[PDB]
Amino acid sequence: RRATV
Amino acid sequence: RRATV
Amino acid sequence: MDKNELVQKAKLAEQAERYDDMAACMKSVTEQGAELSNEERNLLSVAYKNVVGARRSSWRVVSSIEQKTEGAEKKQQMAREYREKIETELRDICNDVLSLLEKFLIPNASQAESKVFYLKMKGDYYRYLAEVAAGDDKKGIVDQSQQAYQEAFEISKKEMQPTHPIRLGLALNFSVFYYEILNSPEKACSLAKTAFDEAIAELDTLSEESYKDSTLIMQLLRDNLTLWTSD
Amino acid sequence: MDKNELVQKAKLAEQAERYDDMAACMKSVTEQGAELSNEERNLLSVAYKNVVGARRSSWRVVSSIEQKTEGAEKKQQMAREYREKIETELRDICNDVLSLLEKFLIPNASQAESKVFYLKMKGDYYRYLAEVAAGDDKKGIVDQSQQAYQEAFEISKKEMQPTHPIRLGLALNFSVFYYEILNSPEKACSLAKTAFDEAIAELDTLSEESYKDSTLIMQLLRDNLTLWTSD
Amino acid sequence: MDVFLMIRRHKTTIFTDAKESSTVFELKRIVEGILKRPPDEQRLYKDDQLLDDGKTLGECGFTSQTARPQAPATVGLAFRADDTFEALCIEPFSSPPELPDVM
Amino acid sequence: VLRSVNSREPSQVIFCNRSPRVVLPVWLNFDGEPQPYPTLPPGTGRRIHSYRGHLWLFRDAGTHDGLLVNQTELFVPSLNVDGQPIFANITLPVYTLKERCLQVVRSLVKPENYRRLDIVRSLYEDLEDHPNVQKDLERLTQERIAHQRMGD
Amino acid sequence: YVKLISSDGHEFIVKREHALTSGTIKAMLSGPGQFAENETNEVNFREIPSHVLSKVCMYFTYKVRYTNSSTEIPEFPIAPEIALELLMAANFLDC
Ligand SMILES: C=CC(C)(C)OC[C@H]1O[C@H](O[C@@H]2C3=C([C@H](C)CNC(=O)CCCCCCCCCCCC(=O)N[C@H](C(=O)N4C[C@H](O)C[C@H]4C(=O)NCc4ccc(-c5scnc5C)cc4)C(C)(C)C)C[C@H](O)[C@]3(C)/C=C3/[C@@H](COC)CC[C@H]3[C@@H](C)[C@H]2O)[C@H](O)[C@@H](O)[C@@H]1O
Repeated sequence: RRATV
Repeated sequence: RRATV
Repeated sequence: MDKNELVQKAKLAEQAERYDDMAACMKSVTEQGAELSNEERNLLSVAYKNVVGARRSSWRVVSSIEQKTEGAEKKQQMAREYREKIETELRDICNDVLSLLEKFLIPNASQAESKVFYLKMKGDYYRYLAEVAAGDDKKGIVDQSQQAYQEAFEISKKEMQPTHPIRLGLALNFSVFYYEILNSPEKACSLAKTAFDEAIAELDTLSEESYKDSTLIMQLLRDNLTLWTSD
Repeated sequence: MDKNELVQKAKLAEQAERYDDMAACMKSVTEQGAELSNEERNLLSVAYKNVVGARRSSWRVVSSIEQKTEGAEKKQQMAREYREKIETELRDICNDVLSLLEKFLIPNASQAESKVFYLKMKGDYYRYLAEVAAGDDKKGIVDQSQQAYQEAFEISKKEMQPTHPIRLGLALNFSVFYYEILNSPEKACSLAKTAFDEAIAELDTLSEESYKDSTLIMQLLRDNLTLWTSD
Repeated sequence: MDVFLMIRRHKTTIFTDAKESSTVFELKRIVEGILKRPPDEQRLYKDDQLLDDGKTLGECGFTSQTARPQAPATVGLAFRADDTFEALCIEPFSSPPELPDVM
Repeated sequence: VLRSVNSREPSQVIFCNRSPRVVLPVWLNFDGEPQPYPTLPPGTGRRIHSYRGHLWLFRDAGTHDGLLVNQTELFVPSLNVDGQPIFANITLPVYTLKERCLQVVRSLVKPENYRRLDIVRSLYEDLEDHPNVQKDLERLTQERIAHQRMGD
Repeated sequence: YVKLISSDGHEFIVKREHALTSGTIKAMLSGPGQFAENETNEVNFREIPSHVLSKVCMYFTYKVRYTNSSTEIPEFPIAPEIALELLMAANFLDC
C-alpha cells in the first residue's frame, strides 16, 4: 500500500 | 530457535 | 522522574517494541516543557507512530470484516462494536499527541526544522482522525489537517532544501492527505511530482548523512505517483 | 453475555489482533463451568498463547538489555525494575490460566483428547513459570510441570495414535522441557526421536484433515534434534 | 496383435513372431525361409490338430494372450517325405534336476 | 548431492503402482537421508500430498529391489497445472538375466545356505551383496557428478 | 536367424537381433575368421541343456520386446526347479 513516514 | 506449539 | 531516566526507559521500551510504554515515557519528557533534542523528538515520533499505526491496522481489518459480514446481523453488530472501540482508542491516542504538539512542542520549537516536523506531525494525527471521523465533525478535522500541512509546507519551502528528509517526508504525507482524505488525486500527484523533481535536481548537493533517508522518501514518492497515475 | 456471543467476539478480537480482549472473551466463557468443544478449546489456547508470548518476548529483550548495561549501575537498576514488572504480568497470566484450568476445565473435560490438551497446557503454563522463576520456588513448579506432562503422556500412550497433533505436540514440548528446564539433553533426544520414529510408522493412516499440524511438528522435532546434536 | 511361437519338429525349435491375423500358409512361408522346405511339403499342428492353410493364427487359437514373449505357443511341424507326410514328432526338452534342499 | 529442499510450495501427486509388488515409497530428507514411508500393495493407486523440490525414490518392501517412477529412478514434483494431480507411474525396470536369477534365489533360499550351491564362488558375493538404497544413492551421486562435469 | 544348439542336441532357431542380447553369443558370432561366405550362424553349447536354453531364448524375445516399451512389463516367469541352472547360464551368456 502507499507509503507514509 | 527450537520449536514449540 | 529525571528527564534522562525517562529517555533511557523510552530507549529500552523501543528495543522491546513496547511502544505504549515508550509513548508514556516520552509524554512525561515533553510535559516538562523544555524543547526536545533531535533524538528526543525522533523517540516521541517513533513511539506514537507505532502506537497509532497498530490501531489503524486493526481498524482497517475490523472495518473490512464488518463489510464482509453484511447479512449476518449478529456478526456485523459484533464487528461494528469492536470497530467503534478501536476508533475510540485511536481518537484518544491522536488527541494525546495533538495536546502535546499544541501545548509544548510547536510553541517551544526554536528551529525551522523542529517547527516543520511538529506541524507535519499535527497534520498526520488530524489525518488519522479524519480517516475514522463521521458526520459534521469530519470537516473541522480535515480543515485542521490541511492547515497544519500548509503551515509546515510554507515554512519548509522558505527555510529547507528540496533534498531535506523532513521536507520530502512532509510532501509524501501531504500528498497522501490529498489522495486519501480530500479525494484530490491531481493535487496529490502534482505535489508528489513537484517534490520529487525538485529533489532530483539538487540530489548531487546532498550530504552522506541525509542521503539514505532522502532517497528512501523519494522512492516512496515515486511509488505513490506510479500507483495514483495507474488508478 | 451468551456463550455464542463471547465465542464470536473472540474471533473478532483475533482478527483485530487484540489477543488481550480475545483471552478475556474466552475466560468469560470458561467461567460458565461447562466444557469447551474442539473449536472453543483451541480458541482459548490461541488467545492466551499470544498474550503470554508478548510478555515472554518483552522479558527476553529486557533481560538481554540488563546484561548489555553490565557496570552501568543506574541503567541496570532501571532494566531490573522493567524486567520484574514484565515477570509479574507473565506470572499473573500463568496464575490466571492455571486457575482457569484447575477450577473449570480439568474436572469437566470428558474426552481423552481434551484431557491431554488441558494437561499439556497445565505442563506448559507451569513451564513458563519455571522459565522466569528463581529460588527453591522453581523446584516445586518444575515438579508440577513434569507431573502434568507425565499424566498427559501416560493417557496419550493409550487413547491416541502416534500421528495425532496433540501426541506429537506433547512430545515436542515435553522433550523441549527436558532440554530447557531439566538439563536432560539425552532424554530430550530420546523422546524427540521416539515420537518422530513412531509418527513415521503409521503416517499413511493419518487424515488429510489432521496431516498439516502433525507434519509442522515433525519438521520442528527434526530441527530441534539438529540443534541438540550440534550443541 | 503379435503372437510369439515355438515351431517344433524332432529336435528343431524355431522362435518367431507373427500377426494374429496372419494365415497358417504365411507361417509356412516363414518356415520355408528358415528350413528351405516349400509350404506344400509342410503340415502345421496345434497339439494333435492339423491346421488349415486358409485359417488365421487367431482362428487356430494362437492369440496375444496365449502366445506371449515369455511363454510362446507351440506349433507342431511335420515334413513331406516322398509321397507321404512323416508323423508329427516333437522331442521333449530335458527335465530339470531335483530342486536343492536349500531351495 | 541428492536431498529435498525446504521449498514450502505444495504439490498434489497420485502414486500409481503399475507392478505386482508391495512397493515401499522412500523420501530423501533435507540431509539426504532415506525416510521409508509405509507400503502400496500390488496394482493399487493412492492420492499423496507433497511439495515442489522434494525428492522421492521407490523400493520393493521385500528384497529391497529398485523400481522406476515415470521411467526415471527418482521423482521430484512440479506445480499442479490448472489444479490437476501429478501422475507418478511406479513401474518395474528390466532387471538383467543374471540379476533376476539372483532375485529368485534370494526369495526362495535363506542366506546361510548360499555357500552350499555348486556355482562359481563370485555368485555367492553377488547373492549376498543385495539391493540397498545406499548403493543406489552413492551410484546416482557419481552419475549426477559425471553428467554435471560433462555439462560444465 | 541363428541356430543355438543345446548340450542334448536341441536346435533353437532365433532371430539374430534377439540372440545378440547375449554378449557371449555376440562375441561367438563376431569372432576373428567370421567374414568368410561359409559362416554357419550356429552356436553349440556343450554345457547348457535344452530346458535352460529354451528359457534363455524366451528371455531374448522378452528383452527385445520390452526394451524401450511404452507398455506395462509383465513378470518373466522362472520356475524354482530351473532357477540355479538359468542363473549359471545367464552369467555365462552375459545376459
Ligand atoms: C483460533 C482457533 C481456531 C481457528 C479454532 O483453531 C486454531 C487451530 O486449531 C487447530 O490447530 C491446533 C493448533 C495449532 C496449529 C499447529 C496451527 N496450524 C498452523 O498454523 C498451520 C501450519 C503452519 C506451519 C507452516 C510450516 C511451513 C514449513 C512446511 C514444511 C513442509 C515439509 O517439507 N514437510 C514434510 C512433508 O510433509 N512431506 C515430505 C514429502 O514431501 C511428503 C510430505 C508428507 O509426509 N506428506 C504426507 C504423506 C503421508 C503418507 C504418504 C503415503 S506413502 C504411501 N501411502 C501413503 C498414504 C505420503 C505422504 C516433512 C514433515 C516430512 C518434513 C497452533 C495452536 O496454538 C493450536 C490450537 C494448539 C496446539 C497445541 C495445544 O497444546 C495444548 C498442541 C498442538 C496444536 C493442535 C491442538 C492443533 O491441532 C487446527 O487444525 C488449525 O488449522 C487451526 O488454525
